[PDB]
Amino acid sequence: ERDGLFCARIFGPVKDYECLCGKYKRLKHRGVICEKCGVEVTQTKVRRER
Amino acid sequence: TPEEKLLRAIFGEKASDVKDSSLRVPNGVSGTVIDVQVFTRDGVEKDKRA
Amino acid sequence: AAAQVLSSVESEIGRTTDPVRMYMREMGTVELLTREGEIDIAKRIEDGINQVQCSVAEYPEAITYLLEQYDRVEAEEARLSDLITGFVDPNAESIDPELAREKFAELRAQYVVTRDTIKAKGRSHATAQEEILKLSEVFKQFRLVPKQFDYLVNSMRVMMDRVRTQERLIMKLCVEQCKMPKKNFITLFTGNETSDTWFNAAIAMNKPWSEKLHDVSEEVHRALQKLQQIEEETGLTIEQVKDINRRMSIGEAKARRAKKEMVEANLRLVISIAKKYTNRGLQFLDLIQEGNIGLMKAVDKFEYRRGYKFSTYATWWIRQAITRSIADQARTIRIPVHMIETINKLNRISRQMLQEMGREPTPEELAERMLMPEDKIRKVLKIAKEPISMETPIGDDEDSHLGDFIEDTTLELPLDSATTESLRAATHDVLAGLTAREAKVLRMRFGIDMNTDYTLEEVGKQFDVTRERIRQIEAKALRKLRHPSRSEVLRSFLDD
Repeated sequence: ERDGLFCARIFGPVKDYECLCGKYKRLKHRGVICEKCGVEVTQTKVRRER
Repeated sequence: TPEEKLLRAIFGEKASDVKDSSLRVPNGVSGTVIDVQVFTRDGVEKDKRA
Repeated sequence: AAAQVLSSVESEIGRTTDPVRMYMREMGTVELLTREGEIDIAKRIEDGINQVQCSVAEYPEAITYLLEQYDRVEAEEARLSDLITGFVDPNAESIDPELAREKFAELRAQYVVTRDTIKAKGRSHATAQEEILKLSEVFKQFRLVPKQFDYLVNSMRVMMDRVRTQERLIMKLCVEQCKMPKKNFITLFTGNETSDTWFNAAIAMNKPWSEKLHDVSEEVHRALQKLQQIEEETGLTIEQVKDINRRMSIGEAKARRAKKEMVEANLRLVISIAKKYTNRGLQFLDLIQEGNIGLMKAVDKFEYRRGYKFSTYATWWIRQAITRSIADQARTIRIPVHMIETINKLNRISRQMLQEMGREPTPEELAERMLMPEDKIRKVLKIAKEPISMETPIGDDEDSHLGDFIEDTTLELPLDSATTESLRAATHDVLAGLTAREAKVLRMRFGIDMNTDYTLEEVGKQFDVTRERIRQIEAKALRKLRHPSRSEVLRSFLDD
């Protein structure tokens, strides 16, 4: 869920360089902020510290 | 990574969507197979094995 | 009147923190009401609702806002939406536009014959007062569905909050600056209501405490300009609006104390119907709270002319509340209500089939009976499963618990990272061994040592206009890299 306890917008991305939307793959997209789910494309192991 | 994609472009292996998830023994203690028992499904065809 | 028993109870209680005993010791004060005793409570609810509706009907611009909303819903030539269903639907002591015309023509006629006679001989003339009372008796015939009715009540609430906010701002600024007593303030605020003649009278009275007034007058007779704007937009006096608001407060307070007396005498029906619905789905205090919310929602829509008892009508609402509470979360995951309904239906059919036949509920007979496809039955039987907790004591000792046998697959192997670090240096040595411009093309083509991978048009805009020569360079690079002597160290990396 977007506003959830296991969310990807606030509580860290579940995968590296990938949105909750499932659209912002294909790594060429760098540093952009999504308009549907709003997940910043960062590296892994950030989910444990947010 | 783009290095492995460059290797795929040079050598030319398609690498289709079939994973190698066969049953392997981790640090396999060798020996002799006694008997193979296979369960079947009421809806799925048994397909020649049992 | 019952605290003397509760004091002797709490003298025995050794500080019990459990809210169940606490709840059923605070709710036991009010005894059971009689059968015909709530008829007078319902009549007080009737009197309060009628007083609030008379306070709305005495407000003259409610018809103006209603005609404005009716013009906005009538404007774009074709509407049969859900907003039209929120309108009147008049009750007696399926909506067509022909009856709307037939019942709104005389309403528009009374509006245009009432608006033109406002300036005739006075603001509160007796013939004009009879015309306002006649327009109010016409307006009380058509009563709204409470959605748009509560919308207009909220609009009147916002207008009242604006008027009382301006009046409170004036009063608090006067008390903060000049410190005026209420005896010299309330009389002038009741009497004058129009101009600054009370201000000139306060100047004409000597009153040496009022000498700190000239540096604040530029806000004093600026805050009254907003009241002049309100009187220009409305055309009403302050005292009549205060009387209407006081009658509306009384009509809300009577129904409020009636709801208090209803809930304090019917918490025990809620707990009696709620203690039989405690089948271990969730902790029952939330069920008690949801039953109280369902009691409130059943009291808010209770009728008197039916003649039946309130418990039969409230039972369906409180069972709906308990049903949506037990189907709201019900797990650690989110499952919709219709899925819970289908799972309960399949469980009852499987239980009846195991009772009749005597063996396991095979889903083929369920698919033949309920005419459902078999894969849908497999999907419903596969999704419905409760998750397992994170402790799960397996052995007898306190050593075997979880945090074991479960691994995380995100952390990958160090050997793969070592082969990646060797492959990086290998491709760096391959690109260094070739031509430097070939190395720059192979780096900026597929994204090696760059952030983004440039397309063919972007490489054409950067390096050179000819794009077929770039493909010839790529083909020559592939022909030079198919040689095994330059890729013998890369043939071992082919299996990965």
